[PDB]
Amino acid sequence: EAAAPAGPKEFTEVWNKKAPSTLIVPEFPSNYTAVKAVGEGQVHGDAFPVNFYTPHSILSQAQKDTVVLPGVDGYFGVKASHVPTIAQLKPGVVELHSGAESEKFFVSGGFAFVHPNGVTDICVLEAATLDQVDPAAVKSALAAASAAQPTDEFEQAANRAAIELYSALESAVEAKA
Amino acid sequence: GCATIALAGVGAGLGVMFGSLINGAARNPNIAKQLVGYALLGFALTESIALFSLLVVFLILFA
Amino acid sequence: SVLAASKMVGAGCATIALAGVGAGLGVMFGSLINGAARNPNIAKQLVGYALLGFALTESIALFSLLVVFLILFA
Amino acid sequence: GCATIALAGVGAGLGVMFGSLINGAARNPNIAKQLVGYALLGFALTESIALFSLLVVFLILFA
Amino acid sequence: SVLAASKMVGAGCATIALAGVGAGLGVMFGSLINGAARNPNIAKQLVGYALLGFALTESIALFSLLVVFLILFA
Amino acid sequence: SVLAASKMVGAGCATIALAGVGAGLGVMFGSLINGAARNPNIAKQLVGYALLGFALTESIALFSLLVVFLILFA
Amino acid sequence: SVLAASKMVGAGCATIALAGVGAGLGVMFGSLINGAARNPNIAKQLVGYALLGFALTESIALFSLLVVFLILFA
Amino acid sequence: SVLAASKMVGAGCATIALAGVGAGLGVMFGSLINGAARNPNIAKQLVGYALLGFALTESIALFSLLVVFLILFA
Amino acid sequence: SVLAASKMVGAGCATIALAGVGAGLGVMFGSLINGAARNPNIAKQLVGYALLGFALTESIALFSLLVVFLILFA
Amino acid sequence: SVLAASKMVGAGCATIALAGVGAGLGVMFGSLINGAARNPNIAKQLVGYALLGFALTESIALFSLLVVFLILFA
Amino acid sequence: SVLAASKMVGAGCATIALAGVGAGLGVMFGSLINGAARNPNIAKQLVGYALLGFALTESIALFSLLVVFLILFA
Amino acid sequence: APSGPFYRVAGMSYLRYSNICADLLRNVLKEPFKAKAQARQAIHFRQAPYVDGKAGASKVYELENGIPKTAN
Amino acid sequence: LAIADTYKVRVTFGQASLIVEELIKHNPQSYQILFNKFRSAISFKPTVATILSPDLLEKQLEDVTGNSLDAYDIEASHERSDVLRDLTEFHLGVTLYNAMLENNCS
Repeated sequence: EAAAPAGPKEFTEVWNKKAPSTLIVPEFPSNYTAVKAVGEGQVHGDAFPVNFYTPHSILSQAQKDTVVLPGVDGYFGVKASHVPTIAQLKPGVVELHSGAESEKFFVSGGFAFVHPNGVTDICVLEAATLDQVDPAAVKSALAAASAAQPTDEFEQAANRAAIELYSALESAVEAKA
Repeated sequence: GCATIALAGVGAGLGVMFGSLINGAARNPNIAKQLVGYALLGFALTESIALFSLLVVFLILFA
Repeated sequence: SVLAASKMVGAGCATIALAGVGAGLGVMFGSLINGAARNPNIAKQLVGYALLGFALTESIALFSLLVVFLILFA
Repeated sequence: GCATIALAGVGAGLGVMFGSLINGAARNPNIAKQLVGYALLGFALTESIALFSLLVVFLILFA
Repeated sequence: SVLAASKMVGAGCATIALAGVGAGLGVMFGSLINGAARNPNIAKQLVGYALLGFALTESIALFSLLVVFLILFA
Repeated sequence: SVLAASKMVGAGCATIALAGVGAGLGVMFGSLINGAARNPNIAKQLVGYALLGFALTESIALFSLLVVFLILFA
Repeated sequence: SVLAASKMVGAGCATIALAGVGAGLGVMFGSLINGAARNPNIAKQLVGYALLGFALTESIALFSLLVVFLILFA
Repeated sequence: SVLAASKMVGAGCATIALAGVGAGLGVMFGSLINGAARNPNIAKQLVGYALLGFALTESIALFSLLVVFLILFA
Repeated sequence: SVLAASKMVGAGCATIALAGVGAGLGVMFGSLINGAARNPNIAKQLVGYALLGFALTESIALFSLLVVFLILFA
Repeated sequence: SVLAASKMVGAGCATIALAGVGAGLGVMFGSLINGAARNPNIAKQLVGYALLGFALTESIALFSLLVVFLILFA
Repeated sequence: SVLAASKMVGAGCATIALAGVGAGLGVMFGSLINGAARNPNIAKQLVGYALLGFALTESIALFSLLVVFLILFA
Repeated sequence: APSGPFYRVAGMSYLRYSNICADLLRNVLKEPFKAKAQARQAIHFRQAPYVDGKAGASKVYELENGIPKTAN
Repeated sequence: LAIADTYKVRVTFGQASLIVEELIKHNPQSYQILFNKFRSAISFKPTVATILSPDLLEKQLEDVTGNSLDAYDIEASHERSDVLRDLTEFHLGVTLYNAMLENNCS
């Protein structure tokens, strides 16, 4: 079932038999991270490491004690020793709580992994905070997105993604604390 | 009295159906006005059987 | 009349089969609400699967009401 | 006595309909009171069996 | 006429097995509406899987409808 | 005392409806745990829906417990 | 003739067990439609798992009918 | 002595309200297991929801147990 | 012969235990169709886990069939 | 002697409250399997929640066989 | 012979507790299949948790099986 | 013909789908932060197939508002 | 294939998605990304970042006495087979966006 014993370590001594001997081995993306999945530990009680990422930003890499994630089944929350989870997220608000303070980022969709060591790895594309969203032009395009209904199924999918994004964005600009 | 126990299943039917609309509106609230158009379409086709039961109660009693 | 008392007591018990028709159709008509909440694009082809399932489950509703018809009036 | 066994599934269905009001609100707390407008509309409409089965328990006793 | 009364009470509570077949086919035809909402590109093959399951649950529905006549008329 | 005897065998069948509201509350308080395990920071709003759900599901239990006493003492 | 009456009223109580096997076979064949909507690549093995699962629960439907004839005609 | 006998046969049909209360308490304590399997840092708070649910589940079990006493000794 | 008559109405009531073992076994064999649809690489350990789950729940069926022949012929 | 004869019938129909309590332990110990299949790190903490449940849904069973001896010996 | 008759209609109406017990064993051994189909690394610990549940939900069966001999032979 | 989510059955990949939901979020940002999000929205590259080894046709992308909503 | 003119304005993820989406037009079982990891202003070690196709080979290489992927509860709409179809194109577009950004600074 695993007849290809791959890995960064095994690639080294095989590459020393086909390449010229003048070149050092290429690096791998495993050599640039110490935080693994099955590496046991990484919780110490109540606050767990939350690596909330972005292609253009690292929005938080310190620890929080509960993260409210907007999954496609619905909003869920992650405690310290949560079950391992690969959660696809809807457009919704990722809420980071470490205690009494709470930051709310509205994300565009993108997965969030809970690894067996308890590290949460939220991975979205556009994660704007709710301070820099406008409540005016969202319905100006949502009422436009609730109008253009073509038979083209490619644009029908993009209009469906246009509807549910502004529908969850308006629902999370009405009920703010 | 033993005839109207058919309404026990109808009481258990509308609770699953109207519970499935609370979960249906919790997924996408935009279709939620078409879900009540589908719930009451399912509610009337369920109360067909609920009045199928009481009519033969009104035929056991009054016929 | 021991038979005329027995037909009302029989057909009263015979119509409680309509509970299962009331209970199963709640699970079927609750299924199209979560069937429409997951994809609204196919929300009418599944009505073409509900009424095919609804009428074939009211086969039982007329088979039970046949027995209520066959106690009292054979 | 047998006429109010029909109240079993009415309460057993309503625990599933209010079992969805908890899960629906825990899946989006932003829409958590539009669901109660869907719940209490569905509760009062699934109590219609609780009123139908209690009009029978008096139509047997007092009529 | 104690047996002529007993065939009405006996076949009355006999047909209450149509509760479970009515509730069984409600959760079977409901799962197709969830099934044809996941992938509607198989939504014709699922009816080919429903009607094989519908004929085999009807087989249970006519096992009970056999006894409701084998008490009444035999 | 046949009417006094039918009030005892009638009131036992009258309280079978607490099996439904007993299995209804166990479903509703079962999803209270599953609702408060999805996001526990909303768990104070769910008991505001669960205790509203409890007291309004008992409505049937107290509808059924009046007619266990309407047939006995009236 | 109370023995000829009580074999008919017992057989209708004997065939109530065709509700539950009518209820499980809708759950199993409802899971066939859901199980074949997840991966259509295995849509022949699951029917081979369905009819190995159908015929092993019908056995109780026919075990119920073995008690029907043994109280009727024995 | 039908007034003495019908209290005891009315008592046995009275306590089958405990069927559903035992059936509701399994899915309530079953979802405590799945509630504490998602995030066990709430497994203290969810047990406080299980026993709050159990105390109101019993609310109708003890209502069933006084009704079986009120038809036996009242 | 009310002693001989009551066994047939007792044996009919005794085999309503074949309702639930049919209804659970549909759930158990429906959970294998959803089980084998997840990972068909381990689809044979599930059938090894089904017939062990089957032979222990038919054990409720034959324990209830033990009671029927302990009433009818013992 | 119909007083002790209803003790034979009433204590029979009293103990079918153990249908749902046996179904509750089927759901509760069924939910322990997938709850321990999701995170086995907590699988020893959950049996402490399952045996807290098994002993305390039995309380309904302990309230059920209480009344079955409260009929036969009181 | 009505008291000696009532032992067998009583114990016939006593083993309907074995209906929902086997309906419990279908739910518990169905989630064993889904629990094993999720992760096969733990598929032998879950059978240790299934028979941890099986020998405790059969207790309700033997809590019914002793009562069905308590009516017939005590 | 595909079997999956609503973007996948409609031929669209997840990368174009999740960038569409990223494109449409940036259109409703506040203007002190909407124009700086237009920098990470622009697509300027070009591509060319190589079927024989040296020859190929061309394709030029010069978009400044995001990934195309219509079919590629 | 020959992609060029990519560092003219800047490198964005939407651009690196379109470059990635042209690599799902072909359907390999693996992806090889050769780039220069910008460590500092002096040293640039080359990197091979490998992305496997979802169940073509990726879950086959996680399969150890069961699987190392079965620890995770999938919380997607559809199956594990097509959430990994969504997740390795996202793993392709991330490593492609990092490659032509680490290389442009190298």
